[PDB]
Amino acid sequence: TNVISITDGQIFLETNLFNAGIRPAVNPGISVSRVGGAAQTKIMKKLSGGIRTALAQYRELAAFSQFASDLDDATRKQLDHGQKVT
Amino acid sequence: IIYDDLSKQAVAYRQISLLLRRPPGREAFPGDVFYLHSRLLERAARVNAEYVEAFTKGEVKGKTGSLTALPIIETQAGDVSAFVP
Amino acid sequence: QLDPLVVGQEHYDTARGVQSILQRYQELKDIIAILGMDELSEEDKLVVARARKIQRFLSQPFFVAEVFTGSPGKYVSLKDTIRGFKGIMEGEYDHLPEQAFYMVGSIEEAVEKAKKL
Amino acid sequence: QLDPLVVGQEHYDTARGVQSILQRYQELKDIIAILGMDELSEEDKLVVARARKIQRFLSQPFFVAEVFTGSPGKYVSLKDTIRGFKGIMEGEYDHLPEQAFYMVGSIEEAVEKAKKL
Amino acid sequence: AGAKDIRSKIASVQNTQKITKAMEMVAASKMRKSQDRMAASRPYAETMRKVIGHLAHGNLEYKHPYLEDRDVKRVGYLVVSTDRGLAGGLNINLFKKLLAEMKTWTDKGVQADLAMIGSKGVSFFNSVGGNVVAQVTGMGDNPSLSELIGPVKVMLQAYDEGRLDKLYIVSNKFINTMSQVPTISQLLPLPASDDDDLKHKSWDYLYEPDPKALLDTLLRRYVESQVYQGVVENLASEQAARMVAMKAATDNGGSLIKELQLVYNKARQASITQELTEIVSGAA
Amino acid sequence: TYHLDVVSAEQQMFSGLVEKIQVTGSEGELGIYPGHAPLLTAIKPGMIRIVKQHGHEEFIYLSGGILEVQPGNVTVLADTAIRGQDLDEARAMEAKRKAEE
Amino acid sequence: TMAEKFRDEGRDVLLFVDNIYRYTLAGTEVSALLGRMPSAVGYQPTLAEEMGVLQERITSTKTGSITSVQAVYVPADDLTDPSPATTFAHLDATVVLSRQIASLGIYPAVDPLDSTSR
Repeated sequence: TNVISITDGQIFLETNLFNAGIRPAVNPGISVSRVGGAAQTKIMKKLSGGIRTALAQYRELAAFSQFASDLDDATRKQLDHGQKVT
Repeated sequence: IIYDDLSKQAVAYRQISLLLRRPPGREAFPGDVFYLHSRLLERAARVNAEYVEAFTKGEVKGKTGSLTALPIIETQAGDVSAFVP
Repeated sequence: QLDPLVVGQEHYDTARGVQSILQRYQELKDIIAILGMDELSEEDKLVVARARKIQRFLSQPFFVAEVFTGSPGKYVSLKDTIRGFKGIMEGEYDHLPEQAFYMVGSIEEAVEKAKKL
Repeated sequence: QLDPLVVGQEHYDTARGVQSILQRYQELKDIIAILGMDELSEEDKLVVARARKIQRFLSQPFFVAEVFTGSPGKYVSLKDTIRGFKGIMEGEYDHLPEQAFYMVGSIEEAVEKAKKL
Repeated sequence: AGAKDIRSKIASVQNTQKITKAMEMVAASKMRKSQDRMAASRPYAETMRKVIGHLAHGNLEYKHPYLEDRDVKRVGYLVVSTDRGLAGGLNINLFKKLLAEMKTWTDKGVQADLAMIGSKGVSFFNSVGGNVVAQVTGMGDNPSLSELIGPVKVMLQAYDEGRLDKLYIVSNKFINTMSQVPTISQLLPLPASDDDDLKHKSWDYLYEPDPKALLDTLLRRYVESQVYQGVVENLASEQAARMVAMKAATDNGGSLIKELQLVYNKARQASITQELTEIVSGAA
Repeated sequence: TYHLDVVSAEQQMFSGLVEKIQVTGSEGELGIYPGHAPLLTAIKPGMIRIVKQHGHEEFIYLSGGILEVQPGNVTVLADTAIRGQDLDEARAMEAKRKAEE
Repeated sequence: TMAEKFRDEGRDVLLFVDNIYRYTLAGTEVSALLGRMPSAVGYQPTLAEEMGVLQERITSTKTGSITSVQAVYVPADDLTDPSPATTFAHLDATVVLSRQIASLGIYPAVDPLDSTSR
């Protein structure tokens, strides 16, 4: 909790991701950079913005719609993009 | 009588007690923190007419006196298992 | 300062209405994972629809955060944000997609975003 | 030492396959606990059936445990075990019962034990 | 993990357990209403079978495609499924039994053919790739015969057009409040139900316009009647299956509360001991 | 008087003992007096007239169905919706359309 | 000690303790005032001894006996906490009183399924 308070950001590595094949196991939802895109080349800046937000919200849809065992068209399109970028 | 925060009296008593080097107990409150609120609140009473007459040397005879108390406490996250609550 | 007297009933009843919907959504949200929306009722389906779109309309882009986002910052006046939340509260413009409420700022831009998509 | 360069790709890929299946089975246990297995997806039932077979095929008779099991002990070579796990993951054994995999040295012994039920 | 979030899990699971208890109570009540609707479906089919028996087994017996017997070169099934989950294995057990017989006929070279009631069976046989020509879906807890007319008209049309040779309905049976079973029963050609009488001499019908057209309408109405009876029994079997599933869910939720509370209380006690050790060892 | 039942597959519309009725058969009108002859015919959509025993005259609409008669017991097997080979063929095509989807 | 006198006169005696939990907590507070190191979930180190010193005087002797009926409060509803865990070592019988049985109007409101005796 001290070093999280001092630093400019956090990469969180998770064993549940590392065990499910997701190596490197960075958790997108809980990891942040306090400078962000101001430290990117501008090409990467465009592409990056879409990817992070789509992944974290895809995580919500995947939990919701699996136990519900359910489908809707835009949600389906979103979900199988989110799995493909993941 | 309304005591607006008995939680803030326990915290003030904890502060002053630790600065006097008294041994701490659970949640660092001193050992006698129950005796603090217990002797406070048990003064809130109804007293019969014979007590009033004896106290006031007969200047009042028929009436029964009382003091009702509404202490306030603040819980954290709805936890009632904390020491003071 | 969220007192009916000062803020006027206009603001107070709008705020308490939003708060009451979002608490009802949080109660449903857990058992929705068990029930989906299939076994939820029609009374629930309107409330969740209003709640999600209200919870999108609470977002805003900041002039500071254009660095992070590329989108320009927005400013929204008190009267306008009351009009927008009461507009979903009473007007219930579920005509519009859920992202039409998100990061837009003003009520007019929210409908215009839905007019564009 | 579990690196593609040190152990080769087939070993590495079989070990990551076993972990991936067994982790996914852990993710299913909470819904299985509350609702039971009939509410799983039709390939989630297949993962659970392979994961339980993998769990049992990790078990092995030891020569020092004859005082306990009484069963004769077994030595399994590396080539033989990776072939067994790869074959279960490809599903070439998906018609044997779980009990056939318990306390058997090699996959052969599992098909032989399934012949004895 | 962390006792403040563990206590959050406990409250979430407790809330979940109350709602499943409510769903058990509702499922039992809906089972009762759907088994009253089941008894009302009997009299229409029973009297229609007596009339068909009077014509078919009386001396005035005719030839008709639905009464005549032929060797199977293609086979059809009507199949009933739920629109809703939480029914346990009711659909899957029925579909497994169907897959065995559908395999057995097709090994004889018979092309199988399917009509689906309810969307679960539609989704399953689309994943299996079964040959489905018609469906109706979203009847929910209010089935109606006039919705069933489509898919049975297709299968009837293929039967007298000679593209089907035997037609089953595949459905569960509400044998009891406590127990139900998946079944496959042949509705065409007409089963040789004995229905033996001589009292037809004593009142014999005036055929207006003609006997054969009347007999075709009876056979068509009778098939529709049997399909609707199967659907209503499968709906009552759904409600009884959801009832027993929700009972098991409520008990498994309560049994998980009693384990999480041991984890929480052990973490509560350990946190007090560790903090008070740091305090007492912190002085001096 | 005779025991009449008017039934459909979903519900039983009416029943009881009856003095007479008037019914639109496939070929024409028919009156069932006490102890009428055995009969089988299809009946047309419309109102049918009941007079229950003790003379309580009534109208029941039926969407069609089958009539049968025999002297002691009589029944009508009513359809719920208008039945036509063309309309049912249209439903059969509708059913296929869903299968494609 | 008053019950010990009536026992020594040869009677059979009942001792009611209005809360045994408040004896335990009084022993904790005194132990903290004396400054002894705490134990377990912050209880005194002498917890099991001080309970034993009370409960072992309450017995049947060859002259008379003291039976005891003790009200018990369970902290946090937790039967694993040292105060319940220490007390239940000494109890022989256990009577549970129910709000539901009182709601039925049945009195005394003992619960027959959770009340037990060894």
